[PDB]
Amino acid sequence: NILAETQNKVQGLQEELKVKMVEVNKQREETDILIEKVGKESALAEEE
Amino acid sequence: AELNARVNSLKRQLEEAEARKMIVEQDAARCQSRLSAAENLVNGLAGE
Amino acid sequence: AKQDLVKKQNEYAVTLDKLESDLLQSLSEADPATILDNTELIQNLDKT
Amino acid sequence: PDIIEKGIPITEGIEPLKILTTEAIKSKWKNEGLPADPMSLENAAIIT
Repeated sequence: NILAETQNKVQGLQEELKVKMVEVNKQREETDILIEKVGKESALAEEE
Repeated sequence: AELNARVNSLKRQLEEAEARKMIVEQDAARCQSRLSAAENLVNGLAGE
Repeated sequence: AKQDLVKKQNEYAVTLDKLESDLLQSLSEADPATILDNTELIQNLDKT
Repeated sequence: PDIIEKGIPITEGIEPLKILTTEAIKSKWKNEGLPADPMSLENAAIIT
């Protein structure tokens, strides 16, 4: 009865932690691609 | 002089975008380490 | 071998009975914010 | 046999040796000059 309660608290703190981690990865991956695109544009402008 | 100033501003924005990424990456690595530690505790308390 | 096994079977039963009680007091006493990254609870689940 | 017919929920394979006294206490009696023959263990489980 104690395990079941603590396990339910943990699982929730697991799931919310995993959802945040996934959201942060996706946001990271997007900001990489945009930074790389801006980096190419900046290199072309530097050549000009 | 205008082009040089634009190039410098873009280079600064990239270095900022790279630094922000590295913080988002290390925050993600911590959030994944917590997610794994939670998955360990799920497997821990579920098994029990 | 049989008489060494019987002492070990009795020995291990006492150590598991001790570890069982040290999960019940440890989970209940520790807070849900401490439980996630607590060192003692990760160790007990590995040993059990 | 008559207990299996009456459907009294006996544990399958029990004999008086195991069901009255433990394996630890049989090993204690081996040290006090009780021979390992059924009749002496049986007799010893009875006096207890």
